[PDB]
Parts: sequence; C-alpha cells; structure tokens
Amino acid sequence: HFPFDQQNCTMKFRSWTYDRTEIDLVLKSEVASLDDFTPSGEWDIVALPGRRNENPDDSTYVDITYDFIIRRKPLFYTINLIIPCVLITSLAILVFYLPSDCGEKMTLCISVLLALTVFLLLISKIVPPTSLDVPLVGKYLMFTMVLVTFSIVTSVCVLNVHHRSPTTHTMAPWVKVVFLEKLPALLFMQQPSVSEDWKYVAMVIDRLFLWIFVFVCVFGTIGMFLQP
Amino acid sequence: VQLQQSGAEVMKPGASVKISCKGTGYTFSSYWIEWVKQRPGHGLERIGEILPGSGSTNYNEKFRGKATFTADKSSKTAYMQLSSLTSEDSAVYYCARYLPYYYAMDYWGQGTSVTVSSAKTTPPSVYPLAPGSAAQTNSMVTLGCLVKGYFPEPVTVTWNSGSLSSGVHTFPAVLQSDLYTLSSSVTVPSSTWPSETVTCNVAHPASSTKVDKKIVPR
Amino acid sequence: VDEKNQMMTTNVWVKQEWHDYKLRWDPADYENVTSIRIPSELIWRPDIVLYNNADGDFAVTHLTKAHLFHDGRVQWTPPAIYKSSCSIDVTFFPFDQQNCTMKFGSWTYDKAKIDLVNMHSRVDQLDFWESGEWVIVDAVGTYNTRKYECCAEIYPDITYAFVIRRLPLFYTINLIIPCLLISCLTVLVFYLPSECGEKITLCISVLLSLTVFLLLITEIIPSTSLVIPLIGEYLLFTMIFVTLSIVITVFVLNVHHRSPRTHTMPTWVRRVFLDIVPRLLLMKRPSVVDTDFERSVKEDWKYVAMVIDRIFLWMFIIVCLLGTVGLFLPPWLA
Amino acid sequence: QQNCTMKFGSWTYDKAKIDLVNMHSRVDQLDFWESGEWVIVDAVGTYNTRKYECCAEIYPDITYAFVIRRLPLFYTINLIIPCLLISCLTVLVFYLPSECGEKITLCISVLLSLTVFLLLITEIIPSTSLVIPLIGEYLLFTMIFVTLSIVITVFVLNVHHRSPRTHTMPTWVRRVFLDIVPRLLLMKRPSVVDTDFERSVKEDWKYVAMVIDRIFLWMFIIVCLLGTVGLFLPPWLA
Amino acid sequence: DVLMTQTPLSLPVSLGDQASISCRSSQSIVHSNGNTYLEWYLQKPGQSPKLLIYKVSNRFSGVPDRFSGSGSGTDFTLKISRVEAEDLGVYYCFQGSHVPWTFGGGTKLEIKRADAAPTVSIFPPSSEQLTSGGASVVCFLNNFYPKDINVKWKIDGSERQNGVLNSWTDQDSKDSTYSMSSTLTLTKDEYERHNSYTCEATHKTSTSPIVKSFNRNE
Ligand SMILES: *[C@@H]1O[C@H](CO)[C@@H](O[C@@H]2O[C@H](CO)[C@@H](O[C@@H]3O[C@H](CO)[C@@H](O)[C@H](O)[C@@H]3O)[C@H](O)[C@H]2NC(C)=O)[C@H](O)[C@H]1NC(C)=O
Ligand SMILES: *[C@@H]1O[C@H](CO)[C@@H](O)[C@H](O)[C@H]1NC(C)=O
Ligand SMILES: *[C@@H]1O[C@H](CO)[C@@H](O)[C@H](O)[C@H]1NC(C)=O
Ligand SMILES: *[C@@H]1O[C@H](CO)[C@@H](O)[C@H](O)[C@H]1NC(C)=O
Ligand SMILES: CC(=O)OCC[N+](C)(C)C
Ligand SMILES: CC(=O)OCC[N+](C)(C)C
Ligand SMILES: [Ca+2]
Repeated sequence: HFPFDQQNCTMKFRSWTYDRTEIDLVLKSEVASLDDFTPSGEWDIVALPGRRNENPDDSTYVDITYDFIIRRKPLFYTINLIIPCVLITSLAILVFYLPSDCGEKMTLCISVLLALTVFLLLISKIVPPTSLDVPLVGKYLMFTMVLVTFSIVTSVCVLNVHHRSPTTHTMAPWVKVVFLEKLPALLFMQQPSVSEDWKYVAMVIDRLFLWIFVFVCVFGTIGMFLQP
Repeated sequence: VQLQQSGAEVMKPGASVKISCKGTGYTFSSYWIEWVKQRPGHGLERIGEILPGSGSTNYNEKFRGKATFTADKSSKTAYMQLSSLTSEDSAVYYCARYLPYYYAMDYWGQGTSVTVSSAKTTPPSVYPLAPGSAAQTNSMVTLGCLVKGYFPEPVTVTWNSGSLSSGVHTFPAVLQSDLYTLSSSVTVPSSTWPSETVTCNVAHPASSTKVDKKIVPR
Repeated sequence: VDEKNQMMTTNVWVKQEWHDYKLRWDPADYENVTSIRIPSELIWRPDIVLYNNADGDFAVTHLTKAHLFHDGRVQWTPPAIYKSSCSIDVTFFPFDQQNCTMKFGSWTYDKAKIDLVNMHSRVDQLDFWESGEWVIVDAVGTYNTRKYECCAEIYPDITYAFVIRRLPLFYTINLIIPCLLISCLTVLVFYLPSECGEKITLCISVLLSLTVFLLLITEIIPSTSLVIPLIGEYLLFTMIFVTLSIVITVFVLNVHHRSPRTHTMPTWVRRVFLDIVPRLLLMKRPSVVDTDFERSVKEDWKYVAMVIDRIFLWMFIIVCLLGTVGLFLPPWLA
Repeated sequence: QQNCTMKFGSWTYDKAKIDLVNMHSRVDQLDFWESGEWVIVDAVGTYNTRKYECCAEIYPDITYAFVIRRLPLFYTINLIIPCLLISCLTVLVFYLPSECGEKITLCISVLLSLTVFLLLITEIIPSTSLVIPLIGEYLLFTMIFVTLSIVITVFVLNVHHRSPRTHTMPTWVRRVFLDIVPRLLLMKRPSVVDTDFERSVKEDWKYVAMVIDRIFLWMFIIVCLLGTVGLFLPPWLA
Repeated sequence: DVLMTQTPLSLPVSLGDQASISCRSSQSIVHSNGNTYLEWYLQKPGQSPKLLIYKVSNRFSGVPDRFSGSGSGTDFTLKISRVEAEDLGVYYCFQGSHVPWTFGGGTKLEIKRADAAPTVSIFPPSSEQLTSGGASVVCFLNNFYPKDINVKWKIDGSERQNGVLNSWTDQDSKDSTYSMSSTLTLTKDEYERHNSYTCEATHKTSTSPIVKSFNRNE
C-alpha cells in the first residue's frame, strides 16, 4: 500500500547472558513512553505496546518485544510520485485520437511508455527488493505499460491501414462492410476516392480502440481507488 | 487508571467552549484520547482523537472545523475546543482511552454536559394540579404536580422526605419554547389522601431554590 | 547539513569549567606552581550529553587533558563531532533558512547537584571555518530547566539554536534557471503551426524535462509531509498544465486534419470559430473565394484549428503569468 | 540458485590437539529472520580434514554450504517484463508504412531501450567470464537483430523515395519484386494502368519497398520465435 | 467511512430469555494480522459506555460469561444467554479496523411482559395559569405497555396538530411499563374561544380510543 502504508517494526529486548532461571524480565508499563518524543514529520506513531514473551516449550526463554506501529504521512510521495504517474497515464489514450496524417503517433506512445518504465524503475529503487508482494502503484504502472505496448502495436497497424491506396491494396468486401457501414454506425460516426476510403477505415479502427481504452482505463480506477 | 472530565458548561450560541480530560494512573502520553459526542436524543458519534505524546489528531468529517484538540504533557490533560456553538451542539461529551489495534476503550470519563442557549437562571414555576371538578372519583387516584419555566437543568422533584418512594413517575423535562418543563404523578389511595400529607418537594440547585406546594382536593 | 536525513554535523569545542574542592593547593609550597595539566580521566567530570543525538556519540569521547588551577578551578575543553537531529523546513528552498538545535545537559545529576551556567550568550566563532554554503545568522544558547517522568527532580539543560542561512547562488544557477528555461517553452506549442509535425515533440520534451527536474529536486529535500517547497509546487503545477497542453494539442491536431470526406463542419462551429472568436482575438482572415468545395472546407478546418490554438495561447500566457506572480510575489513581500 | 559456503576451523591447533564435532549437520533456523528476497533451500555442514603445505599435521574444518534460491517476483516485474515489452516491438518497424516517417523513431527507440536495459543488468551481475546470463544473451542477440533491422529500414526508406528523375529500375528488379516475390508472400497488387510514366514508376518504387519490408517481416518473425524458443525452452526442460 | 448497522432497533425479551443482536458492516472489516477489530459497548441510562467484547469474541475482563460474540466479514452478532435486569441498556457496535472508526446505530434492549392497559387522565389549567395569561391542559397516560400509543387532540370536534407537546418516559423498573405526558398550551383568547377539550388515547390493549374530556363552560 505504499505510499499509504502502515509499518509494524518490532524491538526485541533480551539478556544475552542470563536465561529465565537467572533473571526475569518484567514490563514496567504495557506501552512505550512518549513523554519526551520529538515528532517525525514523515511517520506517524499509532501504537507502541510492549509485551513480555515466554516459550512454553523452552522454559529458559524470556524477551520483551515492543511493536512500533507507525503510519506514513503520504503528502510528500503523493505530490512527488502519484500525481506525476497519473498525469503520464492519462496520456495513454490520446494516441487513438491523434490523426494518422500528423505523423506523430509513434512519438507520443513511445514517450508515454518510456515515462512509465522510468517511473516503475524509480519506484523499484524506493521500495525494498523483496518478492513477497508488489506495490499497488507498481502493479498499476505495469498494467499501463502493457496497455501502452498494445497501443503501440495497434497504432502501427492503424498507420499501415491509413497509407493504403488502390494502386497497392484492394479493399475486400468484408472490410467495406464491417469498417465502413456497420461499425461506424455503432460508434456514432456517420461517414459523410478509394484512397480516402482507406483513410476512413483507419479512422474507424482507432476510434473503436478509443472506446475500449476509455472503459479499460476508467475501470482502471478500480485498481487505483482501492489503495487509499 | 482514571479519566477526569471538567464540569458541566452552559454557553450562548456562537460562543466557544473548551472541555478538558485529565488522565492519571497510566502513561498518558502513549494513549490516544477519543472524544465521543452523545446528543440527549440518541447515538454515539466520535468527534476525533489526539495522541498527547505527539501532536497527531484525527477528526470525523462531520466535526472537522467544529472541534480542535490540544494536549498538555506537563499536566496530564487533553483539551477539546468547540467553535461557533449552536443548539445541536448541546450534548454530553465523553473522553476515552484508546490504543488502536490493541487495548480498546476500557476507561471512559464521567461525561461533560454542554448546553447552548441564551436563557438565564430562571427559578421554577411549580403549579400544583388537583383533580378536575368534572371527574369521577375511583378507588385509585393519581396526583399531579407540574413544574415549568425553569432553567438550567436539573430540578429534583420528589415527595416530602421520600414520603412516597414507590409509584412515582417523574417524566423527562422538555423545552416548551425556551425553558424546561416537566411533570410527575403518584398513585395514592383515596382513603389515606385526606389524612396522609404529601407534597412535591421541587428543587433547583442552579438557582438555589427549594419550593414545595401540595395539591388541594377539588 | 543533511537536508535529506535531517541531520547537522558540527565540529565543536565543549568548553566546561567547574570547581573541585579536593584539587586545591598553595603554590607557595610547590615552587610557585599555579596550574597543571592532568588527564581528564583521572578526575571527576560532569556527564554532559547531547540529548538530540542522531548517528553519533552522546558524550565527549576525546578526553583531552584538563587545566587545573591552584584554587580548585578545572577547565576542560575537549573537541567533539556531533551529529544531531534538526527539523528541516524547505518551503523557500534554495532561499531557505534552517534552525538546527543542540540540547546539552547532565544525564544523571539534577539541578540540585549539577547546575549549568552560560559562559557566554553566543556560540564562539573566533576559530570558525567558513563553509561557503551556509552562514550562521545567530547561534545562542538558552538555559532551560524541566522535569521528566523518569525522575522527581528538575534537570537543567542548555539548548543552542543554530540559525543558518543558505547561500542560494549555486542551486539557483543549477536548478532554478534551467527549470525556468524549460518552462518558458510551455506556451510555444500553441504558436507552432499544425503542419510542422513537431508540436507533440515539443510538448512531450517539456513534460519529460519537468518530470526529471522534479525527481532531481526530490532527491535533495527531505521526505516530510509538513510543508511543500514552493519550487515543488511550481514544478507540479507546470507539469499539470503541460499535460493539459498535450491534451489540447492532440485535440487541435485532430481538428486540423479534417476534410469533407471524413468530417462535416456544424454550421454553429463555422459561425463561432470563423466570425466571432477570430474578431475578438484581433486575427482577420483574408476574404478569399476558392472554387473547389473540398479544398475550401479543408482550409476552413485548418483555420478553426488556428483559432483554437490562439485561444489557448492567450489563456496559458495569462495563467502562466498570473500563476507565477500569484505564487512567488507574496512570499517575497515578507 | 546460489551455493555460498562458509569454511570454519581452528587456525593453529591440528587434528591431534583440537578436533571438531558436528553439533548438528543442519544449520539451525529456529530464530531465523526471513528476508523476503532469498530462501534457504539447504544449509548443511560437512566435516573435512586436509593437509596444508604450511604444516605437517592435519587440520580439520567444517564447511557449511548455504543453498539459497532467489524469489524472482521483484526482478521479474522490474526487469524481465519491461524487456519483453520492448522486445515485442522489434519487428513492428517492418509493418510501418514508409510514408509515416517514423520507422527510424521506432527502431532507434527499441535499440536504445534494449541497450539501457543491458547496462542496467550489467550493474547487478558479477563481471565474471565463466558464465553468461541467459537474459544477457537474449538481450545481446535482440540488440544485434535490432541494429540489423535499422540497417534494413534505412535501405528500404532509400528504396521507397526513388523516382525516374534520379534512379532507373533494372528489369530484373521489376520482374522479381513485382511478379515473383509478391506471389510467394500472398500479396496481390491491383492491376492498375497509370498513363503517367513518372507517377507510375514512383508507385513501382513504393511497392518494391513494401515487398522488401514484407520479406523481412517474415524472416524476423521466424528468427525472433526460433531464437527465443531455441534459447529458453531447453533450460525450462530440466 | 465504514457504516455499521444494527438490527433490531428494539429487542424486547423476557428475563431468562436468550437475546441476539445482529450487526452489519458496509464493507469487510477484516485485518491482515488475522484479527478483525469489532467491539461491543453497553450504555445503561445516565452512564458512560462500558466495554463488553473486543475482537469479535474476546470478552473484557470482568463481564459475565453469558455474553458472547461471533461473526466474520461483514456479519457479526452478540448473544446474551440469560438476560438480567442489569443487562438493560443500549448496545453499540464499534469497528477498529479502518480509519476513521465508527459506532453502530445502537440496539435498545428492553424486557417484555403481559400487556397493561393505559391509565388516561386530563387536568384543566390551574388558576395561576389563568393569572399568568395562558393555558396548560395536560393529559397523563400512565402505566401502558407496549409503546403502541398515539395521542390526538380534537378540540370541539376539530383536530389540532400544530404546537403539540410530546413527552414519553423510559421503561420503569418496579413495573417496567411506559408512560406518556403529551400536553398542549393555549392562549387565554384562544383558550376561552373554544368550548370542548378532548384527549383520546389509542392503545393495543383497547383498539377503541379512550375518551377523557372536559368542557370549558363546565
Ligand atoms: C505487529 O507484528 C506483531 C508480530 O508479528 C504481531 O504480533 C502478533 O499478533 C498476533 C495477533 O494478535 C498474535 O497472535 C495471537 O496471540 C494471542 C496471544 O497469544 C493468542 O491468544 C491468539 O490466539 C493469536 O494467536 C501473535 O502472538 C503476535 N506475535 C507476537 C510475536 O507478538 C502484531 O499483531 C502486529 N500488529 C499490527 C497492528 O500489525
Ligand atoms: C609566581 O608565578 C606567577 C606567574 O604564574 C608570577 O606572576 C608571580 O610573580 C610568581 N611569584 C613568585 C613569588 O615567584
Ligand atoms: C530557532 O529555534 C529556537 C528553538 O526551537 C527558537 O527559540 C528560535 O526563536 C528560533 N529562531 C528562528 C529565527 O526561527
Ligand atoms: C554446494 O557446494 C558444495 C561444495 O562445493 C557441494 O558439496 C554441494 O553439492 C553443492 N550443492 C548444490 C546444490 O550445488
Ligand atoms: C537518572 C537518569 O539517568 O536520567 C536520564 C534521563 N534524563 C536526562 C532525562 C534525566
Ligand atoms: C600453524 C598455523 O598457524 O597454521 C595456519 C594455517 N592453517 C590454518 C592452514 C593451518
Ligand atoms: Ca548538505
């Protein structure tokens, strides 16, 4: 749940000379004293309970363990990591509204992928290199990079379709129906020579994926809202 | 362990009050102090919490801005300040000791009562009530001693030196227009009523008033 | 001064002076010997420690020789490297002024047994080694007494507050000016013609550079949530507006590349963006007639894209100018 | 899975003076603090005795072999999957049309990303020459083939932008790349008769570039699949 | 904010009869440590809440074993095996899992018994009420059970509903029966204008409303 995480860091106190038959560790109070505490500014103290632990199967083991339940203050990492990540992710769907004549689809999608990969690597450098769990922010970034790779492939296909002319390609009837009569009606396009017919087919293809990505990237808040 | 709260408070609308909760017998700085509001009607609402050791505080959205928490480590006391008092802020406020994910709210304060109104210390206006002239007399007859036009609470209505401990129904006080009013009823045999003497011993410690007036038969 | 870790490292001389009633002598009986240097581990010393230690030593560890005088006075001035904690406020970084404190006091002797006296109000700086990054505005020791739950007696302590001011030329040159140069290019994307095929390049480059600079700043300041540096806020708002500019540029490029064979221009769009808005922006389209209908409408779509660009060129300049002065002018004015 | 050892033994007393007994063969883990990055598969101490040229006597020792297995989720997510995502784009440059003016952008970006990731890996692994990581070999081969793709893309772009005013198409080029190869690649050019010689030949040059692209789209798909399977499949099988 | 809902709002159970309060969560309140932090509080009248159960099942030191809790996910229940007079009060839920921590609605526990008929009465205004310039007509509905009671005033055949004073008394102990003291206040000009004042009483024990009226003209 980083950067909205709560840590549980313990402090175990024993005598490394005398066992239970020689000394008995006892707690003066059931919590650690905060009578002269200096607040952190990055971490919040939630609870500092102390517990005296014995071993029923040892009889020579005693320890006093404190649990430091600390809660991170998330404003710093929110501002410096989560807002930039959301800003970059919001650019993942623009490639499907960019006209193919602009000649800049590849630039946009590749830049988005590069930024997401960089943010993923930075997050990796922040958190410990443990394999027990993945940060939800890391999972969301990874899902977005998979989507952006899919978008790069789709944009390559759309660009290939856009630059087709009667002198090089022939439009099969199944295309002339599916992508010029049926689908445009579904997506509320309403088409108003043949070289321009190929241009429209590309326009329909990337309009379809604009809808798909919006639903996937709006239901992608179900994987982000669950964090805070 | 013991949590001691300040006394009852009466304030005018738009003012601000500062309640205090003093904890003794434990590590005061290491336990959260939870503030709970209980309107006279019903319900327990949590205003928020403060950890005296640090300055950390939390507020429930309904009370954000209305309440502010502060703590004094030297004297083991925690304070809550209510701003822009109104009628709905009149309630009983509790302070409790809490350690999240661990020992729960095992110890509570006695509860501080706060009333918001512009009225003054009006004495009681007890109006003894007798049976109506056009009313049948039965074996069992219930008496009536009304008290109204008094402020602030409480008023201890009772009988002469506990003359009739049983069969007494002291109804809760209610605000008619701006002052509190109540009522009472005690069942007594018609045989002993002419002979036995009992009177409603109305009281008003806030006004230092002690007036008693019995009902005469019609 | 470690802003990231919130530690200050200082090289100080801990000047102490007290009286020992057993280390007294009459110099007349010892060839007029008035003072001697003795190891400080042979005698009693006060146990003055640094309360707010962080990553260092609590007590003095060098244990130099103590100067002992014939009347019982003992002067002990050992050196000490201290790494103390201090909260770092980076609201006005790199023009920030920090206030790092050092709390000194005896550890086991209460006020009734050992009492501390300020030798001098101000920390001595005669032998100070100027750093070139910070200047000590003020360094004063304040005597305090207070009670702890540990013990029933009062323990005195002297807290020194080192008010240090940063010299901002280095970070100015190395962070602030490059950030301003990169931000100056935020609004140029709205003057770039849509036929150049380089608007996306420009705005994306600006956004990525601003992100890199934000990460660089983050590598310096502490990870505290109490305050946000003004530079951090400015960079974040600039990134938000650059992302908005990228969205608007994508929309404008989509508008520019429309033709009758793919899109139909609503009559209201023609009305607004070819009569009203161009007039308000002091841009006058030449009165020209094109015989071809496809080329004519294709040219109208191009002009509508220009007008939309011009609308946001004005708005972003206004927002950029108002936002900048509305963020930095008040702090400058005290 | 790493196998890191720890050799223990008395320094100055030989076997006839101090002898070591294995308290327990297995290393104790009752108070082990789980790390979250590795797991101890096996930790067993082996008693050895051997002679050193220093001294005439036998010195016993107990050597502990810590067999530890890396938990791969962290490095999977942070290196492997990004490398695979970048590798998925290796052959896309051959399906981009030459009029888009962004083939170079794509292939160069792929090359630079793979190079950066190879450099990132090099900072983790030791600089030993005995073994080569499989990830390293895969990355190196991908960079080699992406460089080859950049070369082929430059050639194809040069071929696309030719015209009669600067280039003459040999008869054999026309024959091969307009009759034979397009048939074998299952791409059928529409039969269009353009009256203008200059505009017609420019279209022929544009089509010839498309054919050359499609040839290498098939080859690189085959090589990419065969190389990946021929590199990682055998290790995954035992 | 997790919403905690308690049902039933009221649970009448006779002495020695097992009681069961149910408690629902807007969302699962489970925690990673293997424990779900749910607590049950009892607040007798005029007292601060007392902790009964924490972590669903664990019983606070010093509570009778008859109390028992259980549940999981968003479903939790509190069971009282053999109720007793000291068990009377309001039981509250409390989730200590997700910040902020919220309370339950509350479940007022009462004891049921054989239904008792109401004892209706009406008293006309006293002389001092007339002197002060007002009217205090009070209707007493004592010793009626259950709470199925309604009051309606039909002045000379006209039903008046504006300015109605409603006041009810909590359950008693000696007899464990409710009581009602709804009244109405009228001005002298508005008091002498009308002639007939009536106070009906609708109760389950008698479906037909009980009539208790007096006429101003006498
Ligand atoms: C912080 O981490 C510590 C250490 O992992 C957690 O302590 C463990 O908490 C569990 C849950 O309460 C304990 O299990 C329970 O123990 C009680 C008492 O013996 C037993 O009656 C229950 O049946 C259950 O087994 C566990 O013993 C305890 N371990 C230690 C070493 O203290 C702690 O809960 C964590 N706290 C938070 C807020 O995450
Ligand atoms: C003793 O030494 C001091 C200097 O330390 C000097 O001022 C003084 O005159 C000396 N006295 C005698 C008697 O030599
Ligand atoms: C520095 O801090 C000390 C103690 O925290 C305080 O007394 C002093 O006023 C501060 N000075 C400035 C300039 O902030
Ligand atoms: C680990 O190394 C030791 C010593 O080289 C050897 O005896 C053992 O078989 C090895 N185990 C594995 C699993 O490689
Ligand atoms: C007696 C003793 O050792 O006290 C140490 C703590 N201090 C400095 C707050 C009193
Ligand atoms: C005798 C002596 O010091 O031997 C040291 C070397 N060793 C451990 C190989 C025997
Ligand atoms: Ca520094």
